[PDB]
Amino acid sequence: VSEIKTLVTFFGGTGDLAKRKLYPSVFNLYKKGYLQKHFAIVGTARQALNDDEFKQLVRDCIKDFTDDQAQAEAFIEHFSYRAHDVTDAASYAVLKEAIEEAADKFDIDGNRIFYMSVAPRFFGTIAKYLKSEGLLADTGYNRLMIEKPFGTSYDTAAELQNDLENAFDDNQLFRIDHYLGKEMVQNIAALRFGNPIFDAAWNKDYIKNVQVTLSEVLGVEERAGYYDTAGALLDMIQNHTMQIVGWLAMEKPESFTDKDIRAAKNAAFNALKIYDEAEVNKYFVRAQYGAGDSADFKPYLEELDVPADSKNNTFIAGELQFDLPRWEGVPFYVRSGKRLAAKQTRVDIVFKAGTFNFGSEQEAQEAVLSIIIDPKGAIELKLNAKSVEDAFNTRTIDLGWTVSDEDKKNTPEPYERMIHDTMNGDGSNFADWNGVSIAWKFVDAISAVYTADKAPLETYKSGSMGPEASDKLLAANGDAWVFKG
Amino acid sequence: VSEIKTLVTFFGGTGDLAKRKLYPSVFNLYKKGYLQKHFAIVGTARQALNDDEFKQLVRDCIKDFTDDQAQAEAFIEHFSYRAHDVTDAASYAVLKEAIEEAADKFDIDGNRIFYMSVAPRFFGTIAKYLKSEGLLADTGYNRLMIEKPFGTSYDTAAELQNDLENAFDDNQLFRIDHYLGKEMVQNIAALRFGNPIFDAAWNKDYIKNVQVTLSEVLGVEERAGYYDTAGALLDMIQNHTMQIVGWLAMEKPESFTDKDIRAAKNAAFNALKIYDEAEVNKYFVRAQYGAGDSADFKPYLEELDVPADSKNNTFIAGELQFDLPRWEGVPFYVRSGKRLAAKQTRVDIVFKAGTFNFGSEQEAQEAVLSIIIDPKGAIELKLNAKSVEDAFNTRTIDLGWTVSDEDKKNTPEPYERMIHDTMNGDGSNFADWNGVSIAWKFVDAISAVYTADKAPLETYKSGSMGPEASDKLLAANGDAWVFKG
Repeated sequence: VSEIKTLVTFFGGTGDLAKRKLYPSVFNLYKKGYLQKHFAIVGTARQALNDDEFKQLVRDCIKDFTDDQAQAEAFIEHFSYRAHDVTDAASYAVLKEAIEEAADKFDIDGNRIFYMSVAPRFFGTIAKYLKSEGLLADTGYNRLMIEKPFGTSYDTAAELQNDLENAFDDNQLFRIDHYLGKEMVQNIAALRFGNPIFDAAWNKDYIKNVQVTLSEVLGVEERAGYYDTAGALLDMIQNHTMQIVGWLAMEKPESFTDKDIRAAKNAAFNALKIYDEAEVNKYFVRAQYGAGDSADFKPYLEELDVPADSKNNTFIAGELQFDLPRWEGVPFYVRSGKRLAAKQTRVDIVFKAGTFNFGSEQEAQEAVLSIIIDPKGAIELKLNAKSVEDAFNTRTIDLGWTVSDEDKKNTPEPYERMIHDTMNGDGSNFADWNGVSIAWKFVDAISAVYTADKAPLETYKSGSMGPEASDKLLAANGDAWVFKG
Repeated sequence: VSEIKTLVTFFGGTGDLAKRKLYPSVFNLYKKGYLQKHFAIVGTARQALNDDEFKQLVRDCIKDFTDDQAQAEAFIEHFSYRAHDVTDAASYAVLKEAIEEAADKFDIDGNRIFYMSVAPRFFGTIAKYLKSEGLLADTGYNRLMIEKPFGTSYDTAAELQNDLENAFDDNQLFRIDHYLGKEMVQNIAALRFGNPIFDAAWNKDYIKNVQVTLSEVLGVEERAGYYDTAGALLDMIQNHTMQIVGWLAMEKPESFTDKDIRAAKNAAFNALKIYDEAEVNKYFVRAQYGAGDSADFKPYLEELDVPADSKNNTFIAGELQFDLPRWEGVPFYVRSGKRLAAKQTRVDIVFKAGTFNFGSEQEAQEAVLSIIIDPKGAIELKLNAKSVEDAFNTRTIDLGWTVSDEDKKNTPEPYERMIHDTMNGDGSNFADWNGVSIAWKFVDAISAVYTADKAPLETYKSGSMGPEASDKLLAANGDAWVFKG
């Protein structure tokens, strides 16, 4: 494989994300051979660490993935560290020098990546300074990887965006959503555009409805401080869920390049219907988990650091609608929540049942294409066939496929994908501004009615699949969730 | 279950088919509760057997199909036997009498089924006398189950047809082909018409070619006497293969009633291209098996009873063409033979590859839907998805399904399915005159050039999938056998 020549600077280089996700990913790119001699990693944070202490930190964080000592040592010598106060303009001069020193040491020509893994208050500030203090390279590329969240409403986001646009063009910005980095999620376009039988049926004439489910068995754990102000709505729906929908609802692109893909996705989002108060009430459900069946499952209000009057949503179920011919009348059902029956990230495409009557007791039911993303990749197709009875009758059978052991071992972890893609300058698995702005516009309309408490807050017992209102939502259209736990 | 009131007479009631399959099947119908009290089975052959030894013959045969010995005995009590010579009109009175006795003893009002399980030469005769000697019931129905509808030649076949329509009404004729009775063959229509995504692609816009394979590992064994003049052409192609093609190539029927199904099938059969001499040479391959790698897999010309000059075909592969708008340009490849790599009856529908450019190393390949009929039922769908590599690329994966233990344990045997259907007077799974007629004309066109030795006789290693001329047939259209052995 060809060598990738880059200089990566991590803001927030001592946080857990960097320690357990980022460095090991970068190390993998090294093992694979993409990273060879012309590369350097400059870590930065507020604590007073130094080069020796940083290399040691890195060494410990990748010890579990090392083949041999020499390999780790060779890798480690490409890192350097600079303590740095993101608000201090002068501090940037120290960083600029570290970067230039590293660029000279390993002969790196531009190609800089700045990874922001710090509190979001600093996103705009760091951006402006990168330009001011002359940290941006004069040749090669300059790219910014921005960690979640990306604002907390359309306003904050737009504001963030405006700030970012001072030193970067939208196509150099890489907003991170690790679900877009999962292998199975990337199989969607292949399945659809690579098989005419599905490609031709990916529209309102064959699809009854689309279902997206991101369910977790865990509760609020120990992140109540942050979660209580975000809820399933901002933590799971606005970002992960919406971006998966984008892959599903997209129009057929001119070609498979990042530019056409985003264009194809943007056309769908532009057709997304934004709701008013009555509609949010009609099409969405918000709930909070109650007690379960064991002394481990406390109702949400009894969790650590959760205010006693909390009206936060730990579960959201809703219907999206697209004003594009392709999707006329096909509801996209979306759901995500904590304390549900199982851990599962999946997509289920329910096809309209056939009208040909066999004159049997059980006529043809709806076929279903299911793509399981988490916990283990699997694809299943529920099809109508003949029952094993004396009189002709139909039944539903499931053809299945699941990742092999070899598939698992060769699957790159999402952060490796993202970093590698950013190095290649491929925007295929990243959302662009148009996509993010629409998601915010859509979600704001919902939040607005929630904060004003203009919609019920349902309960559901820990261990189920949500409030009964969730089922009632699909029932109105003669639909039902295919995954029942 | 409802009790079925019927009287079934078996001509050839001491032959292998009766012993091994007919009797055990009727028994299954009894155990399942369809056959309760108002029923009788009258057997008949040349040999002078008495009620005791005949009942004993049935007992020996359903012995391993009985759980409770009591139900066995209770079943046995409904049988009666009469020695009878089919050619002597006089002895039909003995039969006629026996029939009436059993009818009055068990209170069966008409509803007679006559199963002709004897050599074909006798069918015409038995039919005429059934009407002549007044064996046909007064009230209820009268139905004929003809074991070998094709007869031994188009002429005799046509002749028998003549006799039958001049004495019986067509809805009383049940032309047998046990393959139509196989559970998986009956799933084909359910899969196609029961699923819009498949129903809509069942034509030339999506299908590249259809393959039908009926392979066997055994050689001629101890049937050289019959096989040497029949060959795979008459033994497997003319009958079983053709009936399967029928289910595949049929047009979409108006409804799922046997009348519309037959019309739909016939639209395909009448559109089948019958070949002249040049075309047989172009589209068909005949071959005879040579020695295998192992020891006792000797060449066909060395089997104990095969004449030195034998030019018999133990393998046929060919291309069928239907002149219907939905099948324009799609070849139907058929192959059947002895001493091939494995025992298998299956259909493989190859879909044209998509044309979407992913910009990958491996673009989309052809999807394939496979229906395994023997040894065990299975349905597989090879689809294009994403490979597990750093760069985006496609690969084919296989979604599969196979019959469960419960399914195969509740699956009726072909003969039970057929007898039951005849009782119900349902002709959907039986061959009709037009299909039988066409199959004959089709085959006779091929036999003519073969008996005139105007086409080559290929050789193939026993244990392989046939001569390479079989692969060349498909390669001419850029196709290849999916089943590799």
